[PDB]
Amino acid sequence: RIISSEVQESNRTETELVGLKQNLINNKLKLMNVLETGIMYKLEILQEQL
Amino acid sequence: KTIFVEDFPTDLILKVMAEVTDLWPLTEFKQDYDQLYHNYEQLSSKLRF
Repeated sequence: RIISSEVQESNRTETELVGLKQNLINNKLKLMNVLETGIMYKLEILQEQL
Repeated sequence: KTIFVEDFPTDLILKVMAEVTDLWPLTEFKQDYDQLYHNYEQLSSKLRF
């Protein structure tokens, strides 16, 4: 009972938190993509044209 | 590279707004399109000849 309801349930919650961590990391990578190769690239081209 | 709306030809913008008035034919929009298209074919077309 300790293993299932407490230890393995804690393991499941930890795995869900790790999945959320990976999703946040992926979102961060996408945001740096939209920033550097995007919004700052757009800033560079806008500054070039200006 | 970024391209402004004005870089697009005036005829295409006029066609877009004509389509807009086709899908929203209410009397104020229709009259505005009539006036603006008359100004088109008068001023810009006179300039075109």
